[PDB]
Amino acid sequence: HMRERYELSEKMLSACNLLKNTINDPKALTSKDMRFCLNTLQHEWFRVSSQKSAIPAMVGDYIAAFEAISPDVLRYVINLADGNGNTALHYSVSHSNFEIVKLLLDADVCNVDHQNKAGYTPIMLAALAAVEAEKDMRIVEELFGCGDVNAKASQAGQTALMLAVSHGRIDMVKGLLACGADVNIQDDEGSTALMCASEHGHVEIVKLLLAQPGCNGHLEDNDGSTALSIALEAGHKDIAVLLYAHVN
Repeated sequence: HMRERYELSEKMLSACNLLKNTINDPKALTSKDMRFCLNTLQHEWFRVSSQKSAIPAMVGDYIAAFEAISPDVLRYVINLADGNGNTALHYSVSHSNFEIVKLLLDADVCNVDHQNKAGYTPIMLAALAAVEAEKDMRIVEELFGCGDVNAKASQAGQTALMLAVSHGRIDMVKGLLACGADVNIQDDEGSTALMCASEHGHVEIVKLLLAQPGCNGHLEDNDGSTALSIALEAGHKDIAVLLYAHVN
């Protein structure tokens, strides 16, 4: 015999059925008694979906049960943000639970561009998540193609590309670039990805960024320095030489 479905609790079921009849009534949603219902939804949803040991089969059975109740209900519950502004997407990306990440994307209702209170999008978090297999990297690529890869974080104005380059992650950089990441975006300090790669001596990353059409190696940070300036100050000569040739 094959596996057994995970069912919604009777409490969760009526919480969802109540939301179904109420979702399109702003006097009801914003009422105090309705918050008791929304808290129940939120509590059990994050329980099953946003823990390191969240079971993908359980998240899949929950997703499908929400759909069957209503697509409005599915949309509402998937996009719940906790007190930190974190959705299930944020959490399952950051915990490297990529099977769950795919289940969420396949529902086609996620707001992939929502930034938590710390200022980070799911794409940004993906650039920092561990990826141990090619199948997981494909799921991360699919996430990049769903949302805005060029969004700027609240902290320091950093993009996903800058975070990837900052930890020397060639795999992420290639994926981001393939999904139309803009290499010329500057952070609050005026720095680009190319300048970051140039400071840390990531030669291969520098080549990947210089190869992108429209790469502007003449840009300066707020101290007036270029990528070339920065490479030379850090003692990375081979990069400095590359930078000179491809800007001139």
